[PDB]
Amino acid sequence: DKLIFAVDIIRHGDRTPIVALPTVNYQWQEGLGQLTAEGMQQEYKMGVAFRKKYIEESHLLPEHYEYGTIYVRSTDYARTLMSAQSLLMGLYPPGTGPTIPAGTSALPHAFQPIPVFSAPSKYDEVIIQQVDRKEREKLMEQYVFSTREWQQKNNELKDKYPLWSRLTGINIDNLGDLETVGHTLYIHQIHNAPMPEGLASNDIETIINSAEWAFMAQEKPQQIANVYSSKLMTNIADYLNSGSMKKSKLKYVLLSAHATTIASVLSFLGAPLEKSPPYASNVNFSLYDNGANYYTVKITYNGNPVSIPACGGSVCELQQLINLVH
Amino acid sequence: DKLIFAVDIIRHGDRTPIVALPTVNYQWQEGLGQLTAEGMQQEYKMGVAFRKKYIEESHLLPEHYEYGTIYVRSTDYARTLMSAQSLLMGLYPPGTGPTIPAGTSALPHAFQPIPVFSAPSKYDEVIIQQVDRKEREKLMEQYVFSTREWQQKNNELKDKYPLWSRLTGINIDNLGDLETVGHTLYIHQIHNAPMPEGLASNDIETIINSAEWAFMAQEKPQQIANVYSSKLMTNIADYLNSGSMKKSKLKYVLLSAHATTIASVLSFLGAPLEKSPPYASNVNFSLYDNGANYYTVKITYNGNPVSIPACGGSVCELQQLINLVHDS
Ligand SMILES: Nc1ncnc2c1ncn2[C@@H]1O[C@H](COP(=O)(O)O)[C@@H](O)[C@H]1O
Ligand SMILES: Nc1ncnc2c1ncn2[C@@H]1O[C@H](COP(=O)(O)O)[C@@H](O)[C@H]1O
Repeated sequence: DKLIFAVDIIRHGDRTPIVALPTVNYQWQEGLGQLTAEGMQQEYKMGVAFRKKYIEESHLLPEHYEYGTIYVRSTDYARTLMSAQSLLMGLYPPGTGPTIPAGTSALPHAFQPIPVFSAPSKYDEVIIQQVDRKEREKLMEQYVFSTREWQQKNNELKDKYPLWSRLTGINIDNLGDLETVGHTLYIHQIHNAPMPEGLASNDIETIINSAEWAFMAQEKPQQIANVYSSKLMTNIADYLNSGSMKKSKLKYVLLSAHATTIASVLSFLGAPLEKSPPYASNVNFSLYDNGANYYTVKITYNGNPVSIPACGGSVCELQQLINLVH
Repeated sequence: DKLIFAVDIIRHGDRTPIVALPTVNYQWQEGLGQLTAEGMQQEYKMGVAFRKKYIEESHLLPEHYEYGTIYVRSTDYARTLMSAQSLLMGLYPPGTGPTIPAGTSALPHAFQPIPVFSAPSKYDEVIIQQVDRKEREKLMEQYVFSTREWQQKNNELKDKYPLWSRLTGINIDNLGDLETVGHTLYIHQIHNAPMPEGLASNDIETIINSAEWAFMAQEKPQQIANVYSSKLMTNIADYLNSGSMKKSKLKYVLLSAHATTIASVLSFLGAPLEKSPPYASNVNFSLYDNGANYYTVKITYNGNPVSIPACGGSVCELQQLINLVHDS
């Protein structure tokens, strides 16, 4: 069994919060929504593991970056572009960069430039499907807000939304409003950033564990995942199909996505996540040739086999995967 | 007189041809139209120059990379993307990059990741204005192919187009077919790549110089420059207008464009070029604060004062330049 193509959806590394809490004065040094140094090392080390897997152990890619062989597309965010640059620095590190005729390295420490292509979210033909605000609310009310367990979570904390709106500073009427706050509190935890004064230790975990839950409840439904990840899955499907033909120089596609991208894909494959994708997460698609024209795709999420119902496990036949997309 | 904002448009570094010559057994290792080791080095050197100007001498930007202060935008190409990456290694070099709490560098050699934002040509609200090759033909037909200089040049050369077609292995029917050929031969010259056997040195030099000439003749007419450069120039005027207000952290915009971008921007401003911008060329807008709400914008090409007729010189007043842009 030979590795003849691979697709990596990754998440960006450790980041600053999107919103500041209006009752905490905390200057985030890196800015809002920005890759932290920790995040740069998280992605770099996932790059080294990729090097070991794709170049040392398999030979799927050469030792030094070659034209035609890899494609890297990011979303229209600083943090995914910078996560992508960090990771490729691990995949093709300094020492492997090109050199001028005379013989000395073209860039300091012989770093290797690799292009990270990208499009605005509204013009993205590869990763992101735009969906109108009004139409997501239509979907969200139908497949999620509707559900027994959404209702019951809301109902458990349908009275502390007053106390938390005051202490948080950003007002909370329903669980959806709570998601955005809990994620910011989670990041405050990781970086030892100050919490809203008066907010109980016990209430912190609640808002965090509730924010994760609610975020994941909105990816779980396959109907949602189909609207949001069809384009992306049609594209990965086609990449793998063209990989199987063994004509094209192209062996590897790296997509610099986020948590939603990863959770929407797995939910699409009928393996929705209970837990949030960590920083530096990857869904991986490995195309194997058995030498007898039996093309298999092994899908893994942070190293663990994903079990696709439509394939009865982590191994899909190539056409089984294309069918499941269609 | 303090510098408070700047915009650089750059051409990428040294590259391989777009089109190999089918009559030459020579293989470009980087791929077609890709950035070379020399080109990376050229873009890096300009980063050092930019660091010295914008960080050491000027204090426009800080010593270590700081959120919200720079915006880097590239066209939808490996060469422009890899050029910015390279330049940015000069502007914020290894040793200046972030450090984890344990205190080791977060990337090897303390490298400074800087995001290069981008859009495909047909989705690009900043740099490139998309013109279907149909509408380009009416512009050329109206403003370029109608000029006697264009038709004289073509008449001088067309008798040799059959011979050049065979020898280069590229179909040459008109002066514009010859432009790609001439660019490829120039690139062969730079890299000592072998020439098509029989193709006379005199003819090699005519084909190159005539290719350059037809290239710039297509960028020359201001009316052409208004179609391609209005959007990019409304954006550059807007970045500059924001800078005068001094509310934003933003101080520096890097646009990783190509020769067409540089030639078309100067043409838009009434200072069309005679000669193709060399690799790692730049056009620079520097916003100056006279100290009492009088903003000037000094415009240079490769460090040299561009003389804009509407401004009577290389220096415009900020609103005079915004009006010049709006005029189109
Ligand atoms: N741990 C989490 N808890 C709650 N929401 C999350 C979490 N991780 C990601 N999200 C959601 O995913 C969005 C984009 O994630 P990302 O760009 O990967 O940081 C965030 O704005 C949240 O809405
Ligand atoms: N010396 C030259 N001779 C002919 N065309 C040129 C020359 N320099 C630049 N160009 C044109 O500019 C196009 C794109 O510029 P760039 O991407 O900067 O190399 C080329 O494909 C040519 O049409």
